[PDB]
Amino acid sequence: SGFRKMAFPSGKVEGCMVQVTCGTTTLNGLWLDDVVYCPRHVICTSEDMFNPNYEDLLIRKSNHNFLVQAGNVQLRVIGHSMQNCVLKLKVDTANPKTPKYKFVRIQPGQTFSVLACYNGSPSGVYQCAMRPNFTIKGSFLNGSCGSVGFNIDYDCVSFCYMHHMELPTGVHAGTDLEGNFYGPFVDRQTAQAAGTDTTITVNVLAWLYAAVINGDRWFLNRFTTTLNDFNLVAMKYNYEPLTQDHVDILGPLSAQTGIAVLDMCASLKELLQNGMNGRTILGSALLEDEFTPFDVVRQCS
Amino acid sequence: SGFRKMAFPSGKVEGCMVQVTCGTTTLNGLWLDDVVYCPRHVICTSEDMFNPNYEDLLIRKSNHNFLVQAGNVQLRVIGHSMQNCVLKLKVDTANPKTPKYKFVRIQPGQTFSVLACYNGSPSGVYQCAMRPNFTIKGSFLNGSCGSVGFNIDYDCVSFCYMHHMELPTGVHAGTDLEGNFYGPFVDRQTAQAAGTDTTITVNVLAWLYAAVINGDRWFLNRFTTTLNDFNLVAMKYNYEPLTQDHVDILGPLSAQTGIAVLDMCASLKELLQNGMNGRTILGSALLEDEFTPFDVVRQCSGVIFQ
Repeated sequence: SGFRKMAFPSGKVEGCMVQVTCGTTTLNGLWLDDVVYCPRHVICTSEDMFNPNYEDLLIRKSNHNFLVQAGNVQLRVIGHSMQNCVLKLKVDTANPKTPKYKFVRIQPGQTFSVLACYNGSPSGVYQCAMRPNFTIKGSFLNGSCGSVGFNIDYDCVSFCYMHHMELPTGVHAGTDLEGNFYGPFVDRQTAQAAGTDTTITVNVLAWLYAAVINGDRWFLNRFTTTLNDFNLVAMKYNYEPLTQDHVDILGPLSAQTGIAVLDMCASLKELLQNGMNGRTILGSALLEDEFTPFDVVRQCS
Repeated sequence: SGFRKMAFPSGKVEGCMVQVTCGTTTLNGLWLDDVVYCPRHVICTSEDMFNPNYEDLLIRKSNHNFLVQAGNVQLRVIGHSMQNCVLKLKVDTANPKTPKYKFVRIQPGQTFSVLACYNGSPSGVYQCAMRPNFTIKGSFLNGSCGSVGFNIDYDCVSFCYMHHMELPTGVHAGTDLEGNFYGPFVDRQTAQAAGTDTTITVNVLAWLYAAVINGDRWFLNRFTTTLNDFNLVAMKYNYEPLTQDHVDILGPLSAQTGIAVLDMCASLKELLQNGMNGRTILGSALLEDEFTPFDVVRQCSGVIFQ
């Protein structure tokens, strides 16, 4: 029993965190085999941050300019290649603590753990959700650039995110492990607009199934609705339209509780129109959407 | 920028997690040096749990009856003892991944990170707080007994909690790493219940300091209430009694935000009576009491303009 926001054990990822130093700019790096992945703006100083020419800034840099440090040991760079917004640095040692990794790009609505690092040392770990506008409700202080987002499938660490820049609107922009940014963001410290943040419909429906499993069920009603009728209300409260693919994902959650997918939608519809009237679901008065259907299965099986 | 509930990196604790099997029972063990610590009920059957006599039951058990697995590798048991509700199993190999450690007994209200484990394998990590009634609102299932709670004091892992059982309300109870339970609980299959839970005062205060730092300040007001005046309102809405030493802990946050400790209490008093009216603080309709001032300082950093 109990429903908690849970991060994946960060241990495997911890053995990959190094401190990358280029002149005055120092950030975090991901040491996988003999390659150190870090945001390309490590070559840039507090000067270039407004409008930097990355392709021209790399020209005035050599292997001796980069100072990769694996804790106490000072690794030596033997090659530099800038792919998209990430800088790949080849080193002498092919990391002994390398886990069975893979690089994937997470879709909006999906979740991952973030291991926050400061000066190459892991600080903490928390669970994040990629918002539909491609932003993350995170916590990044000065020196967290290079921190990675990941998922764990038994022994395989799937890397999906790397922190690059702090959004002025409080939010946080970053790239996948191949250097491609999420959303309409670039690695320049300029006024960037995040956009409109819609509530993930399928993640709230998955969270409602977890409340039923935990005994909390004061929100259950006799009403029932169809896909087209429920979607009308979704476009009024900033919610995503539920497709047939979303219903197929909510399979094991519907079979475990017993409540049908179309019947649960009516319980959600009444809580948005009327409200919660001071009562709480799973220890919270707000509809939580940072929990994918796979996150609910992982914790209730 | 930003403010999230954050667990400690669990890496150093994952290297100590083992699977402990005694007869039919399987739970988690904490392998520190050449000793494995686990809940002593692993030696009981479901039948023994109705009225266990752990001393006599441990007399009938020997080293061969304890299968300790460090993943797929097996550790030979060369000794067994009992210290309160924890079973200590001596093994033929010291753990190479043993970090700097100490056993501490946290007070209620304090926080720690939990590494939930199933059959010796870590599944996830979350940030917990010891509730006033000595229970924790965690997320444990069958196979989680022996999952540990900890804090990381820069290089030293302070182990403070071991999971033993779950109560009828879905809340969890456990011991410290010395075997002493937290609360009036016992490792016995009998009727037990958590009791009356209250809201942590010093923790809700610190959370309001963190919201001011992160922009949110619509809940602030020109009111100013005294130490004993606020304590009268606190016992009405189920809150902890605020002491002078509790206010001294809120010192760096008061000096950083420039909001006196009694001024934040006055703003909190209005939030208890009037409410939030739908408007949220840090994206939360309820007041959060799982963040101690120490966790807020650690995340918000801050500068005191002396």
